[PDB]
Amino acid sequence: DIPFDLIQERTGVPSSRLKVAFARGSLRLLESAGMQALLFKKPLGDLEAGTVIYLGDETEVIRGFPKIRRTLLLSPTIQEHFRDRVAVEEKMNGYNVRIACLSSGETVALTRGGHVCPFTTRKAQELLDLSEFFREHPDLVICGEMIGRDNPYVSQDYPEVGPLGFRVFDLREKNTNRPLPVEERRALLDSYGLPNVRLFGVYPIEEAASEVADIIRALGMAGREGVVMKDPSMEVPPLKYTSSQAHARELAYAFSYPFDFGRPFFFSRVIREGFQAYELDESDDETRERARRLGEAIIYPMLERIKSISAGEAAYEDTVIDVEDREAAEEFIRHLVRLGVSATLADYRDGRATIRRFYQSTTDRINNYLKGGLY
Amino acid sequence: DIPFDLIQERTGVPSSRLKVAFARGSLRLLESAGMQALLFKKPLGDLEAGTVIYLGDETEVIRGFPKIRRTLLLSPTIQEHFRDRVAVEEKMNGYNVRIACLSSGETVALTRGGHVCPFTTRKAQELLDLSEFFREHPDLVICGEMIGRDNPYVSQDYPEVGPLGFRVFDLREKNTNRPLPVEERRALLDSYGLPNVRLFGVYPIEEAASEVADIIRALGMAGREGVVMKDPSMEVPPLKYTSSQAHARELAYAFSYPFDFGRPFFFSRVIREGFQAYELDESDDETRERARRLGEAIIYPMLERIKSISAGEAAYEDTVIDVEDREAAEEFIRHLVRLGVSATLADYRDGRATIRRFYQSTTDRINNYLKGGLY
Ligand SMILES: [Mg+2]
Ligand SMILES: [Mg+2]
Repeated sequence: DIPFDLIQERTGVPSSRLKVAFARGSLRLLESAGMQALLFKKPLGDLEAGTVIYLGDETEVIRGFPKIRRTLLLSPTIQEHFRDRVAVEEKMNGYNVRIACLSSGETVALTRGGHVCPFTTRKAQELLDLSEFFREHPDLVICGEMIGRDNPYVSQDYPEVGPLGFRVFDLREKNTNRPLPVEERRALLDSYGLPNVRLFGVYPIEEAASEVADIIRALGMAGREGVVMKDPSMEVPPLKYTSSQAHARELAYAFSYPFDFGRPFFFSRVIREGFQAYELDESDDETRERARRLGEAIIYPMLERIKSISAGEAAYEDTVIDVEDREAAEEFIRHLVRLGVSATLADYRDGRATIRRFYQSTTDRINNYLKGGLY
Repeated sequence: DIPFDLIQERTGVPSSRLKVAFARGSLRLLESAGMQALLFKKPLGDLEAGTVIYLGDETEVIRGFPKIRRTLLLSPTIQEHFRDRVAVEEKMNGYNVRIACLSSGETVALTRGGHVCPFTTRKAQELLDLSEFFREHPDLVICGEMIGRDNPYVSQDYPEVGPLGFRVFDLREKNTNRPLPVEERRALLDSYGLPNVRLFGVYPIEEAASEVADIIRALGMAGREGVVMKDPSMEVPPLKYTSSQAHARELAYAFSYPFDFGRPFFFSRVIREGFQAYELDESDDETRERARRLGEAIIYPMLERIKSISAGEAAYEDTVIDVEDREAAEEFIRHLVRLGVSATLADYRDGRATIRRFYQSTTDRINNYLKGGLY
């Protein structure tokens, strides 16, 4: 049975609360070299969502990666939130991964919710040389973004990393979740040959907003996602800020499968565009480009989707990935399915699996309308 | 004390459900003017929202005006829904009004929620010659749209009525809400000199969709809202279908006050544009213009509004109405306030009242962000 009291001492969450939690968002699972793990789907006390506790020779709390706050404006918000200096890292468009070495010496890659992903743990070890780092720092958790075209979760091609890559943006302690300061983190990771996310600079607080404005303009025309701004000593939480092109990219994806996104969502992205227009557009022409960009990002993917379904095609997206074998592919599919993803293996050859994700809500509703169903 | 058994008799809603709704709402008021009356805020069995029961010498149920289903497509939806023929009336963009002569001999104009609007009651009597009609038809309710640029509730310029006018789109029986057949209704109104909404035609179903498609193209290029489609004998309920220019107008208004509407207002309207692009756009030039209209309708009001609040202005909306005197104006404000509207008389000159609506939600949230508050 579950050692609630032990968990209570390691988490600061009273055993009573943890039994309340078990009614719903606290799940026991068998995970890693035959070990028993408690996964927190919801925050609870200081424990972030996706926190996972491994019940090994010793008990290890792999804390959830904390939510990062968003700002819609650079000024006065940056000066209002930070103090003295701001570190500005690239926000990579991928999926969040925590890599930890457990007490058993087994290495684990956790998705945001706390599940071990068979695809990700394998690509982590294939792509990263982790052995020396974990021998010297076993109680540090490597927090990074898994990115690439051949990414089964969020596919964006970052040609300077290859078809699939990884970039580290945090080192956090087991149990406490305490982050290393920015510059020390980057240097440490360098000395062990691990890859850091791009850092644009560390700027004096009075110059930071205008520096980010330039950076964002640059990222925008390259189609990169945006920026994460950080207190160099991590005593003040980070802020994220994204580019107009990132918003159009998300909105176009969303209006390609309009009924699979929990309605807004949508309003959230458009509001970003309003405040950004207010702050960053330096001519009417620029605002009219922004308008056009937004209109087409919404209309055309929708139009094509409806056209496509009209012609008999179900809504789906394919991603081709590396797998160990067809069995590994299938195991990954099961993992996606239990996450609530409608997925199947659509093709397989060698170690290349075509993962097909279905968007049935969009297929159903657009079909029903096409057949005379009423709004 | 409320005669629930009598209301059950006259509405078919069980006593129990009435008492329970009264325990929430379902609300009790005095109107016209030593009459006690019952206002149904929500639907309840066959009774529509905005139903009002007048407890006078006769017990009269002024039924709420029914919701009208919307369609996103002309084909095959019209012929899946209707039977044999389709009457196609212009959809007017104003506000919905029910005019009834009560058993007491008093004439009353109800807005959609069931409230007597003192402004509207006076304007209807000035605009319309009702007395011969109601003397011969005391139990018919006149259902229409009050339209025009100088509107107290929703303003759009309709040249054919001047600053403000009225168009009848339904005659419905007290108590039963039974509507007269379309063509009979139209002739009846003509013979008493009452003004009908435009009726473009009555078409066989096989031709109805391409006919509407042309009407809509005409209404769009003319800035009109759209169309309400109807079974001539009203055996099947009506469908409403709106133009692209209507959607732009709606979105532009909404995004002038983004945090007071929705979140959609946005998703609902945008989706209309997708299907309409698919069915009606003849060329990619048309879809391109559609996307431009959409994006501008979104970005520009939002930008203008952020600018305006950034410069110290609160978010508000002014409309000018022709009133009898300052007293009439001041009466209309009191009415708005007791419905929970944040309104004031911003100005009065020579029979013209400037009615100012405040939107604190938009003001406060845009202000929060502007002062460096976090999303
Ligand atoms: Mg992301
Ligand atoms: Mg309307």
